[PDB]
Amino acid sequence: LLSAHLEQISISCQGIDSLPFPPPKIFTNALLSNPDITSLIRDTEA
Amino acid sequence: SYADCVCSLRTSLAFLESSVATLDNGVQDFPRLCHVLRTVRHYELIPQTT
Repeated sequence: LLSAHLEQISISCQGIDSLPFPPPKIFTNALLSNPDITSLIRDTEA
Repeated sequence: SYADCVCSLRTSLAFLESSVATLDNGVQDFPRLCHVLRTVRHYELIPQTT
């Protein structure tokens, strides 16, 4: 009841924040935002 | 014999004339594009990244 509600909300919170949302594992953006010298792909992973 | 020959040969040449005439009306624009693309043909490719 009480703990059931708390646990339910915590479960949804964990399942939602833990969603591996698409991060910047992208070529496109830098590919056509950083016009630099040609190479394969250089994700600015600094 | 000769009558069939002249009539048939005349029809042959007439249809040949039709062929070339319509081809003139439908292909005469190619040389322009040919000259264009001949000027564009300068191609050389070396993939620097490869």
